[PDB]
Order: sequence, then C-alpha cells, then structure tokens
Amino acid sequence: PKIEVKNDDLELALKKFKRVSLEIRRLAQRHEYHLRKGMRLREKRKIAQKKRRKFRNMV
Amino acid sequence: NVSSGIIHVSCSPNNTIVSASDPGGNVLCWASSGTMGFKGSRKKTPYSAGIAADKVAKTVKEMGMATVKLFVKGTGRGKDTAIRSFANAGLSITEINEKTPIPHNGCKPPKRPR
Amino acid sequence: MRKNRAPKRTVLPDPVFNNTLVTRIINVIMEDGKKGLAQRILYGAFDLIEQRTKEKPLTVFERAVGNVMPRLELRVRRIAGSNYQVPTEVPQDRKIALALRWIAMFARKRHEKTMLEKIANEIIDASNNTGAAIKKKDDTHKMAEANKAFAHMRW
RNA sequence: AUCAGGACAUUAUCAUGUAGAGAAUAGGUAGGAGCAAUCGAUGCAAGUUCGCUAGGACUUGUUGAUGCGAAAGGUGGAAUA
RNA sequence: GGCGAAGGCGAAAACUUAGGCCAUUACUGACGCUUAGGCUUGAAAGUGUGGGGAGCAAAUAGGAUUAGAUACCCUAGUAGUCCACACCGUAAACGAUAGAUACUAGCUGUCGGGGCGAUCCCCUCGGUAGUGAAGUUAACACAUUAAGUAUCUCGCCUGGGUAGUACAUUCGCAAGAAUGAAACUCAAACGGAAUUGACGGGGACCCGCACAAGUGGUGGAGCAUGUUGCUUAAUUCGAC
RNA sequence: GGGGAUGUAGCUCAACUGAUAGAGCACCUGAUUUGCACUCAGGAGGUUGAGGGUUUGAGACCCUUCAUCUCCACCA
RNA sequence: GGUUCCAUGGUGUAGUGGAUAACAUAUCUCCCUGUCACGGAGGGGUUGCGGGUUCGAUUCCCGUUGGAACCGCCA
Ligand SMILES: [Mg+2]
Ligand SMILES: [Mg+2]
Ligand SMILES: [Mg+2]
Ligand SMILES: [Mg+2]
Ligand SMILES: [Mg+2]
Ligand SMILES: [Mg+2]
Ligand SMILES: [Mg+2]
Ligand SMILES: [Mg+2]
Ligand SMILES: [Mg+2]
Ligand SMILES: [Mg+2]
Ligand SMILES: [Mg+2]
Ligand SMILES: [Mg+2]
Ligand SMILES: [Mg+2]
Ligand SMILES: [Mg+2]
Ligand SMILES: [Mg+2]
Ligand SMILES: [Mg+2]
Ligand SMILES: [Mg+2]
Ligand SMILES: [Mg+2]
Repeated sequence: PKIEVKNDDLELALKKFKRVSLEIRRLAQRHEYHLRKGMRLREKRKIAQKKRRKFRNMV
Repeated sequence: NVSSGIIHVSCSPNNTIVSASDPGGNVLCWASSGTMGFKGSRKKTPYSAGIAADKVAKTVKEMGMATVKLFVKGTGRGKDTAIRSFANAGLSITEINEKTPIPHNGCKPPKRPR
Repeated sequence: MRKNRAPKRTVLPDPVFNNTLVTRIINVIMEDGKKGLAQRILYGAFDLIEQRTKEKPLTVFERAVGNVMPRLELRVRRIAGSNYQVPTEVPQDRKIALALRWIAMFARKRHEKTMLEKIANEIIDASNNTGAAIKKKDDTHKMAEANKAFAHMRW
C-alpha cells in the first residue's frame, strides 16, 4: 500500500493513508481470532448487509 | 553518515517499536516504549508511541539523514502519534507504505477470548 | 443531571489595599463565623510583614499567592481498579481559590506561635518559593507530568 | 609447508594527563633563573590529541622578522627559560 | 448471488463424469406419482493400520483471579485437526414446513435461456428473494416457492416424570447406533402464542445535597438521653 | 598447613586504586484501592571490622591482627 | 518383650543450645450490606505429669503416662 507524499504537503498523505489503513485494519483484525466456517460466513453476510442498507439510503 | 533510509514503525496492540534502518537491511538504531523506561500497560498508549518516535528521530537526526521512507506496521492504537512525531522532528517523509502482514487464509488464527 | 450552572456572588474589592483577593482569604481563615476576628488576625500579619521585609505588604502577598498558584489539576477517574488520573487546566477563579485554601491549611499547622505570626511566616516563606504550600503545588504538578499519557481521555 | 586472526612479550615510536588555590589540565623530576632567531620570529586559518566538553599538545595551511610574565611575575602538596 | 436430493461445494490447469433450464413441424405411445422391506450417500467428533505434522488446541503442567477455581485470562502442551485405505451412521442433518399434480389478486427486485438489437430498458419461459388482499391460523404469521381450495401415496403423533432408561434382538474391533417398554408417581407439564406489570451486572432521555466542588461534623475521650442484652420482687407496655 | 578472598545502613551489595560516604530491598509518612498488592513522591539507616603508618587529606594504598567465607595437600 | 520419636492456645504446626514463645485457622468487638457469606479495622488466647541441676527449666538430666514408628530371628 505505497502512497507517495508528492512533497507538496504532508497532511494530504495522511488524509489518504487514514482510509487505506482502515480497510487494511479490517482484514488484519479478521485473521486474529478463530471462528467456525459457519460463523465466518455469518460475519461476512452481516458486514455485507450493513454496507448494503447504508448505501441504499445514501443513493 | 547516510542521507536516505528506512524507518520501520511496528505498532502492536500491546507495545510499539521504531527501528531506523539502512535503505536495505542493516538497522542503524532502534527504540521502543520498554527501553524508554515505561513499563506494564502504559506501553500501549499513543502518547508513548510518539515519545519513542521522538527519541529515535533526535538520535538519527544528529547522525545526519534527510529523506525517510516510512514503512508503517502493526495494528495498535498509536499508529499515527509516531507519524506526527517524526513530521514534527522535521525529517523529509517521502513514502507512507504500510506492510502489516496480511494472510491469504494461511495458518489458523488463535481462539477467541471470552 | 442538573443542566443548570450556578450563579456567583460578588467578591468585593478589599477595604484597605483595594485588592479583592484579601477579602477571599479573610473568608478562608474564617472560623466560628467571626468576621471581626479574622480581619484583625490577617491585618496584623501585614504589619508584621512591614516590620520584617521592609516592603509593601500587598506586593509581598501577591508575590506569595501568585507563586503558589498551580496550573494543572488532577481529577480522579476510576474504571476497574484504582484510579487513572487526568490532568486538566483549572479556571482562573478556582486557581486563586485553591491557592488561598492551601495557604490557610498549612498555616494553621506550623510549629510557630500565635496564628498572626504563624500566617505571617507562611506568606513570607512562600514569596521565595520555599515553603509548605510550594511543596504541595510541586507534588501535584509532578504527578500530572507523570500522568501525562491519560490527559487526552477525560470522559 | 603456507595463509589469516587476535593472546602476551617486546624491538623502535612521545603528545597523553585535568584538587582547590594558582590567571593555568600541575603526569612526576626540567638541572635551573632567562632563553630560542633559515638550528628561523609573529600571525590567524584546517585536522587531530582527549576530555574533568573548559582546556590541552601536535600536525597541516598562511608563513615571516622578534617571540618566550610557564625565565624573571604568579599561587600551591605538587611550578614555571 | 450460482450449483447439488441432502451433507456440501470458492487459488490455476488437465482428464473422467452427474444433473438441470429454453425451443422443438421429430419419435416411442401411459412406459407415470408414492414407496413397507432392500440398496446408496451422509457435517464434525471417534476407531484400526501406515505416513505427515507449520499453526492451533481437548487431556496435562505452571502463573493469575477467587472465600474456593479441577473454569472464564495468560505461558507452555500430547492425542487430534492433514493424506491413503478400512469402519462408526449420529447433529438445532432446520425452511423446526415429505414427495407428486391442478387452480387461486397484484407490486418490487435479482439470475439464466429465448425474441429484438449499443448498453439501459420491453415481452416470453423458469430458478432464487421482499411486500401484499381474498383464504387459513389459538395467535405469531403463511400467502402462487402456501401453513389457501382438493386428490393420491409414504412416515409419524395420542398427558408429564420415569425414559430414550431397562430386558431381548440386529449391526459395530470400540465408544455405541437402531428398536423400545413396564412397575411406580403428578394433576397438571423447563406445554404453545399473546397481554398488563415487575426486573435486567439491556439500551435512550430526564430529575434530587446523589456523585463531583467546598464547609462543619460523626465514628476516638468525658458527660446527658434513648435502645439491645443481662439481672432483679418488679426493672410496666409499645416503636425494630 | 599454603594460597585467594571479604567486613560500607536493619537486610543484601556497588563502589573508586586516593578527593561523593552510595544503589537496591526492608521500616515510616503522603497520593491512590472494594480490598491485597502494584504504582508514584519524600525521608531517614553507617569509626566503610580493629590497629598502625601513607598523602595536604581516607573507608580505600600498604603493614599487622580479629571474625566469617572460599578453596587448595596431606603412610604418626 | 526390646529399641527410637512425639506431647506448645480450641485445631494444625514452628522456635528456644537456660533469662524470649510465634504462624495460620478458629474466637470476640466494630465497619460492611435489606440481610448474610466473603471483605476491612482492632482485640484477645499456650510448653503431658513427676522429680533433680541452676539464682532461674518448655529447653538440661533421670523416671512415670498417652500416641506412633521399628524390630522380635537359627533351629
Ligand atoms: Mg487470544
Ligand atoms: Mg470428521
Ligand atoms: Mg493445575
Ligand atoms: Mg499458547
Ligand atoms: Mg484423541
Ligand atoms: Mg434425529
Ligand atoms: Mg409476509
Ligand atoms: Mg405414561
Ligand atoms: Mg426411536
Ligand atoms: Mg424434563
Ligand atoms: Mg410480559
Ligand atoms: Mg463531594
Ligand atoms: Mg462518641
Ligand atoms: Mg469507644
Ligand atoms: Mg421496652
Ligand atoms: Mg406490633
Ligand atoms: Mg455500624
Ligand atoms: Mg527358616
């Protein structure tokens, strides 16, 4: 996940790096604790439904 | 004695480590919350990560480098306090690449605490 | 659970040196509801200060009280075990009030004689940053500096 | 037989170096009491000596005709060519 | 979201192979539905033999917490989790809804084939979802993928505890699986749905000397007064 | 017997080859707990074994004793 | 029949080389709570019997009880 600073400003790099780290932190924390295959599928469907329902009203 | 280099900043949920290294291998200096003198639970607080970054930045600045590629690591909580600490130290941050190990579904992770 | 901020009563400008703060410390050393007695005690100490320090008593009192005034305040916040403290910036009104309370509290415990000389010695001993009230201010400041990490989290 | 390494001895290498006080890094003794001048003054620049981060001596560069109160003056346990 | 009858199936490729959808001016001409017995498959754990073992972790050891902790936390850690060949045949194996057939408003999605030809969108035939009236239900709710109107066939139920226990039988190396009562006991049941409250170490909001910020006290001493206990002929009775 | 060690605070040990009398834990008070502890602040606790000398000065350097710790040889 | 060990508070155990007796549980009083358990503060309670030595015995010595541990063989 390389992001160049552009040497024009510093904040902007951290303004993009915050997003990249959040999606990065999601998978990093997922492969930390062991859940059953059914529960893993359960958690995937749970995340998809949350994201979907939020996007419906933001669209 | 080297102008450019790499500083690995690992941020564990329990502790943090800042290693200043040559562009390829051969670390020049290292520091951590434990070596500062902080002990126990306090080692996991963003303020401590900023403190650790400040000491290593001061030490490495007297050695005389300018350009730094910042390889952020770990999944702690003070992942950005050290980042701001280096920027306030005044080193030229060139890259913000993140290299926390991510698996592709290899090895079974540990049990869930309850 | 109250949602209302309490009013404030007037502080009154002092009747001699015209320095409000004198009335506050008078009220602080008050015991048994004797306004008269407290004024006499305090005023006698400025006269002793004249006899000893050869300087203006109001200037000495400000130099003592202003030097004693703290900067950081540590508020107790328990979660699971013991309390992790939190340093916060105290308002200006409370700064003078806390300073006066400590001045009186360590003054009524000195090994000296009549509280006139007792309280007189504490203020003159605090104008040179070497006394009992100073140590208290030093201790809380060092405790706050040690507990700098948790300052960000308050509640 | 040969190579490389550090052990410990050295041939041979002389600054080092830090009571106060003393103007002073005082390593101990300069025999002493003025002495050095192409047997070359003086000058300031660069590096190094080690540190008691003040100072030390040395080298290099300028480099040229008087320096040396570290002779005589100084205090001190220790001392001034 | 797709596929399979179910369990299940997700890096890439090759070989072998199963079923399904749509259109049929083709063909056979009732050859169809269900299925006692029988056969096949059947998550994970477990078994037997031989390999494999990075990570993790039943059993086990230690450190914590605790009144105690053989548990929740942490550090180690064998069997096991993996492969080949043999068994075991149980799960909340759930859509808690057997299969087949015909009919019964509609609306919104999404997937595949076909018709048109930029997509997008329209129509037809099917699969998978949401909303929804008649209709059904004790209610929740189902509602063209029915729990609706009806027919065929199979399996199963007859109060609760005893009890999925005991005996007999079949299978299995083993743990066990299938089948499966009675004596005795109760007037009901860890019955179903829904309603009003209460409660929650469940959330959201709002209050009070509640906490917070201060002041002066109490618990320590002497004394006054009331009470408990004890005693006494009585220590009158009540208030806890 | 021979060699090598040590003695500094209540309990252990640093010093520093001569110019500081120290560190840590025990004891005490303060902050802080539901406690128990952990943490944080302050404080004390010394003929530096004795004796003699060095040096301008010592606990130290040396000499000698006292006590304990180690060792390391042993045909009456 | 013989030999070694032990006897400490209400219960389980340490010490004392003669001058001195603690630990835990238990018990009591008071915080604590609606109450109680747990928790906190404080309080309290000890050498088997005898007989000698010593100025002084739990300790040292010899006997007497009770409880244990060992042995009691060769024919
Ligand atoms: Mg874990
Ligand atoms: Mg299995
Ligand atoms: Mg165990
Ligand atoms: Mg582990
Ligand atoms: Mg096993
Ligand atoms: Mg079943
Ligand atoms: Mg519905
Ligand atoms: Mg029955
Ligand atoms: Mg059955
Ligand atoms: Mg039952
Ligand atoms: Mg109800
Ligand atoms: Mg309050
Ligand atoms: Mg009272
Ligand atoms: Mg009392
Ligand atoms: Mg009564
Ligand atoms: Mg009554
Ligand atoms: Mg009470
Ligand atoms: Mg025999």
